[PDB]
Amino acid sequence: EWRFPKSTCPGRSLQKMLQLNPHRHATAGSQAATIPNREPFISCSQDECRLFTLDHDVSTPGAYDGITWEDRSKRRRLVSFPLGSELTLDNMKVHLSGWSGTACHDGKEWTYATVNGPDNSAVMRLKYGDQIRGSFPSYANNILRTQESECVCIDGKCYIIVIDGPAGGTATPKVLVTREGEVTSEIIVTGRNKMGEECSCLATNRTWIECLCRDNAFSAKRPIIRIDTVAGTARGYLMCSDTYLDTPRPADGSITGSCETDGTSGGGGVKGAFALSRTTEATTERFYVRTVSSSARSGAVFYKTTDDPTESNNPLTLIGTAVGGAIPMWYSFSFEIPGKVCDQTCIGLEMGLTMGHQLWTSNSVAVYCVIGDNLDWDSTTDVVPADIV
Amino acid sequence: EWRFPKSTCPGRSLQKMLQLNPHRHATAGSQAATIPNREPFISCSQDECRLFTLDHDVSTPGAYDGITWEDRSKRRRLVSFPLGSELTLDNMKVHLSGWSGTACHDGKEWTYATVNGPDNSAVMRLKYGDQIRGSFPSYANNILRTQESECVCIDGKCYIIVIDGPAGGTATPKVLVTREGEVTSEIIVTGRNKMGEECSCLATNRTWIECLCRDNAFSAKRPIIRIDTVAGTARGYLMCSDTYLDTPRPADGSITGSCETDGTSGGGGVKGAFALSRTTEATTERFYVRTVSSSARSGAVFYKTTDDPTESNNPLTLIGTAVGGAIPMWYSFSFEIPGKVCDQTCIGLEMGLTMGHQLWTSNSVAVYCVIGDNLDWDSTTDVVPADIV
Amino acid sequence: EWRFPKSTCPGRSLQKMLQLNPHRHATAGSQAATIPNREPFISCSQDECRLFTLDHDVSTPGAYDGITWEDRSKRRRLVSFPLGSELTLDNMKVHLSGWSGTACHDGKEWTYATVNGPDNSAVMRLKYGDQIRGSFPSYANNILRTQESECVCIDGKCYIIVIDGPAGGTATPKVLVTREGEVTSEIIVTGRNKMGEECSCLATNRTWIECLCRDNAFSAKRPIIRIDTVAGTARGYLMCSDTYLDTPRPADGSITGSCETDGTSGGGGVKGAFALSRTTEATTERFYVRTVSSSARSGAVFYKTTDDPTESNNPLTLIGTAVGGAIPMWYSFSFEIPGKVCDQTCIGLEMGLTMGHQLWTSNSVAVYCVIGDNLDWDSTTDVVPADIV
Amino acid sequence: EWRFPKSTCPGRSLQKMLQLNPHRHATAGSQAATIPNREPFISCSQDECRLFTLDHDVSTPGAYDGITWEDRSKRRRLVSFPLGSELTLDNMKVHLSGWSGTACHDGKEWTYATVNGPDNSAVMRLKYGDQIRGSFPSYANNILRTQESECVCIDGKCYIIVIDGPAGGTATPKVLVTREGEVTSEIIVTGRNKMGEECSCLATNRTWIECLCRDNAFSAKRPIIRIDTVAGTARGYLMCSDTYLDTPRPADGSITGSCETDGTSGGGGVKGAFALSRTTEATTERFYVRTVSSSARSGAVFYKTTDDPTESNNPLTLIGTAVGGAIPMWYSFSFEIPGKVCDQTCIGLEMGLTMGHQLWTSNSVAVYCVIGDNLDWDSTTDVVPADIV
Ligand SMILES: CCC(CC)[C@H](NC(C)=O)[C@@H]1[C@H](O)[C@@H](C(=O)O)C[C@H]1NC(=N)N
Ligand SMILES: CCC(CC)[C@H](NC(C)=O)[C@@H]1[C@H](O)[C@@H](C(=O)O)C[C@H]1NC(=N)N
Ligand SMILES: CCC(CC)[C@H](NC(C)=O)[C@@H]1[C@H](O)[C@@H](C(=O)O)C[C@H]1NC(=N)N
Ligand SMILES: CCC(CC)[C@H](NC(C)=O)[C@@H]1[C@H](O)[C@@H](C(=O)O)C[C@H]1NC(=N)N
Ligand SMILES: *[C@@H]1O[C@H](CO)[C@@H](O)[C@H](O)[C@H]1NC(C)=O
Ligand SMILES: *[C@@H]1O[C@H](CO)[C@@H](O)[C@H](O)[C@H]1NC(C)=O
Ligand SMILES: *[C@@H]1O[C@H](CO)[C@@H](O)[C@H](O)[C@H]1NC(C)=O
Ligand SMILES: *[C@@H]1O[C@H](CO)[C@@H](O)[C@H](O)[C@H]1NC(C)=O
Ligand SMILES: [Ca+2]
Ligand SMILES: [Ca+2]
Ligand SMILES: [Ca+2]
Ligand SMILES: [Ca+2]
Repeated sequence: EWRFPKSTCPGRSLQKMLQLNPHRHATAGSQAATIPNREPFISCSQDECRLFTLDHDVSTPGAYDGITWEDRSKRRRLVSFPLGSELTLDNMKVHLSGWSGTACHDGKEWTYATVNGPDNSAVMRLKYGDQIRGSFPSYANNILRTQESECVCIDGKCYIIVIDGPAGGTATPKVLVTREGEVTSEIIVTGRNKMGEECSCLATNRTWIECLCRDNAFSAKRPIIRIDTVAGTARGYLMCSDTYLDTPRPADGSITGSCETDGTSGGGGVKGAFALSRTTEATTERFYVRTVSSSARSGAVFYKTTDDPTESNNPLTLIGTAVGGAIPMWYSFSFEIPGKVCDQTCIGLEMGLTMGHQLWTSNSVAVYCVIGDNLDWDSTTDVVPADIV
Repeated sequence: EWRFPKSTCPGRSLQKMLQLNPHRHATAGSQAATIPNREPFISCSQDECRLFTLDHDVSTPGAYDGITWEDRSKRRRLVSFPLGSELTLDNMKVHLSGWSGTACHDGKEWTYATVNGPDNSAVMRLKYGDQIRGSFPSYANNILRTQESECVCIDGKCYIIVIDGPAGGTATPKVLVTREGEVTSEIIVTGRNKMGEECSCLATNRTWIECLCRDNAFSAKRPIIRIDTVAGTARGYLMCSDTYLDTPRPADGSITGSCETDGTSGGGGVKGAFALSRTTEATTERFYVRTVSSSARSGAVFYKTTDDPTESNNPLTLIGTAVGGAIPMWYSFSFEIPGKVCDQTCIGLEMGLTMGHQLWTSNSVAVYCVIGDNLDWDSTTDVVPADIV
Repeated sequence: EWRFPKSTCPGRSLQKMLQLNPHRHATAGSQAATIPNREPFISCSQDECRLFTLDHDVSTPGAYDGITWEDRSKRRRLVSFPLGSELTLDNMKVHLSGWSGTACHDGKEWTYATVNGPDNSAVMRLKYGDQIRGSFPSYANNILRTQESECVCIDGKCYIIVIDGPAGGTATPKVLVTREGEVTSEIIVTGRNKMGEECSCLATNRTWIECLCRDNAFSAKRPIIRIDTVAGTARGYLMCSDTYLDTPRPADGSITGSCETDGTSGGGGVKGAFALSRTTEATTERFYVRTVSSSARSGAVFYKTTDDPTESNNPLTLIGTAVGGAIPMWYSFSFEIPGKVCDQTCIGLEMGLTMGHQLWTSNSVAVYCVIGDNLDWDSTTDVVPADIV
Repeated sequence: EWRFPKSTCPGRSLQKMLQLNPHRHATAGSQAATIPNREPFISCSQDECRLFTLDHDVSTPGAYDGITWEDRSKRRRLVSFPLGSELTLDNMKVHLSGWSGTACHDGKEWTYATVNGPDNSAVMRLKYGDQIRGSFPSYANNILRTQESECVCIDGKCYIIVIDGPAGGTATPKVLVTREGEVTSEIIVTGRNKMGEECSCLATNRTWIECLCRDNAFSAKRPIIRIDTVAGTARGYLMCSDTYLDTPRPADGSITGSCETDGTSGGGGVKGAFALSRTTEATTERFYVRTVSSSARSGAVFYKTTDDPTESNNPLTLIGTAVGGAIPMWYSFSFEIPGKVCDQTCIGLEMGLTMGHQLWTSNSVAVYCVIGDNLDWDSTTDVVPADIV
């Protein structure tokens, strides 16, 4: 009946599943209406996986595709594609207008959620199947926004992280608890809770969720939020490892102080992701990504640890380079593939493609999942934005 | 088994679901065969919603797309798209040739109905699943025509409003009662029944339907038709509110006399729509749309009331501007999304796009549904017809 | 379980269902890969109807589409489209290579059949679901060929008419009896059996089939073949009505002699079609089509009769002009839409489109079904072949 | 429940099913994004057949399609199409990144497998449904690679042939045994086991599999591998017939010595295929293909035998020319169509299309299945690579 977390399929590393690269088809002579997009992610039901992303109501090539750099507008929608379909106009399915998104399947229906509206009074609407069942207004009146990756559903209830407030300062996240798309409760995030953008969330066992977020103001350490779905509580932490996962970031280990010490820099950031191995009782290993560059959104490097990331300052263990440092690499996202026997967690990579500041902007998506013992290969795009017509 | 009206999902306002904007993809350099169309509407089964519209047997860009301004021809067909698929040639499904349309799902199969033929001897054909099961000839021999929005099915019977006669004068509507697409009875509309074009109809409780129509000859007040499906009776009214919903219209409240008093102007009009909240016994709130302009089809403004619209002359309560007054806004349509637990009603907006008189003509469709407490955002097209190639 | 003929849905005339017109989208500026084709027909299961046709392994516009006039080649395939999908490359489903085709659903699976090979040693292959289950070699070594319209399945067995031999002389048709695509018997056509091309076949009651064919050598009267599926017998007749249905043809009634008298002319011909009303015991009315012109394949006119067409020389009763006489009109085909309550028969029209002799060739398909009391409207293409790019 | 081999449908020859020829649509004026590809094959479930192939993350026409000659890269993916859909961008489904592929349905889910990574440390990943369940690293560190045709599943276990090592020398194949995509055992190939590339495998009865492979270093005779799935053993043989099936090859019968004698030449080769007739206990006839030319990959000729191909040096019996000798013909592949009553085996043909050395490269796929008594027709492409735009 309801989706719930199972023990994960055996795996000790990350290996490539697939890559979608629609703008390979947007060169001179090509015959395709490709869909430029940003903030992509994947979510799955027991029947299918889907690539969700935020579009711009436009295809490339085309005269209107110059707006694709914008973060928020009346054009953007949460749309999706069967996973493995290329990102073309005829493959696209529009779910909700809006400029920040999440989605997740509870075992019976999809919940889709976007934020729509002006920056000072935006509204999250939640769609369950075909109906808008939930509505959640801005509480801080400063760009209400959500994860840009899948939410987590356990036992008929789905858990969505939202935040509202200055992107350059204190902004308190909330956990929304939904049932059939209706917001039935809010969970207050206690502890280290002054930031937490764009959380990537995975169940750590049968009843707990862990979210890896972005602190856009205070620290190059990533916030971690843990949700006890049985108690209905959530607590914020700061990831303690010397291997800081955000971008930009200082040199590894150089932030002096306790685990929850911010560090001197910390302005800016990027959405990050992780994957894991777990039993029904505990997470046994975590897999992390960060950029190659400590200053720019370029490259992707995988790491792993069996330590508790909220407690240990130990460096993470190098797995290897999934995207070379010369290649733009922007957001990354967690997702889980539910199975009949075991579940599997994965990391997707937004390999960014852009002509420059306030010019055409999109991406290619590469997907790596927890399986095997060593990284198999790195990913490239072989797309030169100058060639996009 | 059969579709029947349930109590609606909680909601106290209208908020945006999504928007389809196919001709964003019809600019220079684009690679899409988009489908120019007019009179769009949405209807849903328990399995899916579909965007229905009347096409012109042509895609844009293309040499033949200059006929898309025509109301009636041998080219037009009732076609549909899965709701959320963009309006492209490969996504299109053709149901019936004809130039006026309606469709509705009874819980087992779709009923599709169009009027086809010459103006003086047109025939409505009704298709149930794959078979043409019903045929209804013109009775006034002057453009037999129907709702341009979904019909309503209750307990295995569907209810369709048709009209026939001068668009500039008295034309008596009829309610057709269908079963598996066969016209099994006609219901005579009593009361205020001298007009009633393009009705948007929704169940007001378990057994009654209310239709909001267009009086194209006599009044800027919209006719309302109520159907008792158990008694098999229908009565026409004139909407009494000082907030007149048709376009063009005089200033609010300025029509002197009783509720059913026509007013001095009233020539012309536009299809209108409403949505509602209801229990199994009664409608508890109604939501209405009209243009911003009192003379031109531009803008869309939402209103609400808990009054009986056939009795009270009270002004409606302003919800807000869904489409700015500088933006063309033509037809609007009601539809209902059936649910396993509750039903939901919505308003769709035909945001018109045209190069001018007897030139290329189509639209973008914006959808708002009953949910939340305040209007979230207004809709734009960002399509300049001059840019369509 | 198995498909079998039911009594037909009430109807006393022919009225338009829909029209597919893919090459409306093949003009300058258009963005569609349309599928030029000839010999189209429709067949249905209980789940869906499909438009079948013979393609040329090419789309229009395109450099190779100049071969589309050819009757037979190594390029042609039996392909199909969900009925109502337009005839574009992405909508197409290829079933079997070959240059003469038929298909029919037995209630469990599709049987598809084409003839493939050189003119003097062609082979019919029959595909049941995904497997080639049947193979039937040429017996007269002179263009083995079949109906170019749907076959008929009753009680798990399907009935296919084939012919082999000179198109300008005596060629004896055979009825193939298939089960799961395997040819399990051949039925010898007795009686008037010296010709019978391209039969359009419909059940006349629970156990009999009637086929309306083309005599390409001897007569402007159409051969009729009746199959008793219980006895496993088939007999050929010549349609007796003074209203001769083939093209070219002499003036009505001018063939002197008995019903089976050929008449002096008779060379050439065109595939024809009919529809009917029936109970489980008998056919109660038949509907026929022929061209407007008695010398050229132009126009389509509908007729009806309650007489036995193998016995009565009475003129048929005029229903009216479905396609004006200025419009090319080539093949027509019978098909049946099975229903849960009643079946429905229909006639489809190949409205031909061509640039001329040995130049680009295709069509638009218009569909009329048995329903209502009067013809509703005639069909046009509004496609000028000169405009096809 | 589980797929297992049934007795095959009656048939004594090979006859054409269908052909897919996407680049017919890639000429001047065309409107299609076609998918250039190599190493195509077909695999089927009980629900559908699919055309699998290895793409290049590009469509034709398009600026990037010049890489399509490459064997291995970070661009290639195992993708598939419903069998009968043409090979266009919107029809494509991406399964796994990688440059060598196989896939097979076990009755419940698809197993897809590709090799990904650098030549010296490639990794096979196996995807079962939506999850990566298996991972198998290179064991000889020299282009780990697999069949380029479907694997075989029997009783819930699937059998995949892999090889690793010098393509110009001794390279030992292994049989991987998978369950839900997990590699549960490896079977050592005994006997004649020093080579065995790109095996085409079919069940020979209820519990045994036979694979026809390519010896790329030592012999123009094809290796044959037989797997006893009950014992879990596999043995390699050399095909003994005087009719040598590889290309290039010496004149028939001219290799002096025993069945397992290599012969003096043998460098190079091409993937080959066979089909068969079988009961539940034994294979009763085998059907083979080889090129027309003994030196170039051109033409295709069918043969048959009732002898044991590992024992008898008798020449095979000529069936006939399926592809004329002037037409490029590269890989061929075996596949089986499972049925409710009987199974059917087939041979597919990669009719190669290329502009030349290190230039644009793709193919057309022709399919022949075991049915009938004589070859019906040969296949052509009628594609001139010079015309591809
Ligand atoms: C202003 C707050 C930002 C999040 C920390 C901002 N989010 C939204 C909803 O606008 C993101 C940020 O500006 C962009 C990025 O860092 O790449 C993407 C952008 N995200 C979206 N456009 N959805
Ligand atoms: C002449 C009667 C009119 C309805 C009041 C007319 N309806 C039809 C069937 O022609 C509508 C009207 O002329 C147009 C409009 O007002 O926008 C649309 C147009 N509707 C359609 N073309 N379907
Ligand atoms: C030579 C015998 C003819 C049938 C009487 C011929 N049939 C075939 C299989 O070639 C038809 C005829 O030449 C053409 C026509 O009359 O329109 C179509 C053509 N039919 C097809 N090309 N499938
Ligand atoms: C180097 C080993 C070769 C197999 C014997 C080589 N295989 C791979 C995985 O590269 C094949 C060979 O080079 C090409 C051919 O012979 O056509 C195809 C090519 N196969 C693929 N590109 N998948
Ligand atoms: C999941 O983990 C949390 C934190 O370690 C623990 O309190 C809880 O009991 C665990 N749940 C189960 C079902 O073991
Ligand atoms: C629906 O409303 C009508 C009009 O108010 C009323 O007569 C009827 O009884 C109601 N139906 C139900 C089931 O309450
Ligand atoms: C169908 O019609 C034929 C010919 O008139 C007749 O012989 C047969 O009995 C009929 N079948 C049934 C089931 O009535
Ligand atoms: C299949 O064939 C092998 C080899 O001939 C034989 O050993 C085995 O018994 C056969 N299996 C069955 C089920 O007959
Ligand atoms: Ca930061
Ligand atoms: Ca009016
Ligand atoms: Ca004739
Ligand atoms: Ca060799």
